[PDB]
Amino acid sequence: ALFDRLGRVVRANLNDLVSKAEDPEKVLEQAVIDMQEDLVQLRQAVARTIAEEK
Amino acid sequence: ALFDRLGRVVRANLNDLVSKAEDPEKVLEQAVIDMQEDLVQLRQAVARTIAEEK
Amino acid sequence: ALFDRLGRVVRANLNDLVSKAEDPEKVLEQAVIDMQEDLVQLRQAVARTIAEEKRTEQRLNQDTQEAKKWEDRAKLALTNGEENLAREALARKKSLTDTAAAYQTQLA
Amino acid sequence: QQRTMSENLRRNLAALEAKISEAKTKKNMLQARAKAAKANAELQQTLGGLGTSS
Amino acid sequence: QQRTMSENLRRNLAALEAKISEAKTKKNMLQARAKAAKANAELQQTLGGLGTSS
Amino acid sequence: ATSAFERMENKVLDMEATSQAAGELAGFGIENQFAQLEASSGVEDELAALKAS
Repeated sequence: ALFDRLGRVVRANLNDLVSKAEDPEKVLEQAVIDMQEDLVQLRQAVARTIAEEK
Repeated sequence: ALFDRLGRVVRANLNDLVSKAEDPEKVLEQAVIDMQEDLVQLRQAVARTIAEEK
Repeated sequence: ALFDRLGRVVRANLNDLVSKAEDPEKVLEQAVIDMQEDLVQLRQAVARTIAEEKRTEQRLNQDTQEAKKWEDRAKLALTNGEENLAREALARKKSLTDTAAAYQTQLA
Repeated sequence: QQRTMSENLRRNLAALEAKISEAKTKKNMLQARAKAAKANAELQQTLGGLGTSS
Repeated sequence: QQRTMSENLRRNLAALEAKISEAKTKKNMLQARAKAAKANAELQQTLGGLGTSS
Repeated sequence: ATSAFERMENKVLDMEATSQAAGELAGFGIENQFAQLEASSGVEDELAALKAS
């Protein structure tokens, strides 16, 4: 369908835009806050299964 | 989603800004007031459990 | 394109202007400050690669002393008689010696 | 059944924390290798400028 | 039950105070090592300036 | 942990500055051999005094 070509060009445009932006320090600080938010939410889920155990 | 790249660049910008600022004396004085506020609030929580004991 | 002829004449004008200026003493003093600025910036770049060498070497030392502290913890678990703690201390040594070997490979 | 699940979740957390902390320390190491490669690129670029000016 | 909890909280406070006070004295020690490393960097930088001026 | 990372990176910068200062003497044969000859001759003079005693 016609929407497909518009999908390819917008995917190329957003890849160019992000690629122009990306740097080592920004990805490092993002990666530590990503793992902190994943870890605290997953430890809250463990606290719910521990609460059902107790 | 598109917001992701804006998150990476703002995380890199705030890491550059804080990194430019950070010094040994400022982190030492912050670390002693942080532990004093944690300790006084936690001792107030112990005073509540002692009050329930008495 | 038309801009080409304007490029040729401005290139001729700036070559005439610099040629009229140039002298042996000015080029000598410029050449020594040029090599001093190149040398100090390049030695700062070497100081960054040396700092990464010493960073990865101190990480290797920290893991290898921590691996010996997990052998001490394994010995303490064996005198306590706690097999699950001795087996966890062995798994700590196996994994931490693998991270030590990764830091040693990077350091090599 | 809840305690065997509780230990299984503890194993899942311990494996996840190990692979996350390994991936983050290796990402910092490869970023330091990339910083050294950038310094060697600056060294060769300035050596080219020393060549043309000399 | 309240007195066994009251002693358990006393143990939690005693362990927390021990690890906080250890971490703060070690942070002061490593900051003093970093001050000595900065003094050795100034010594080598001024020795370079003595070299070029001599 | 966050303040301990700032302390750690400051001490890593002191170790890289110390390595750069040691590299300024690495392969610099005149100062390197002068320091080696001063240390070697100082030990030989101390042993010569010990043999004389």
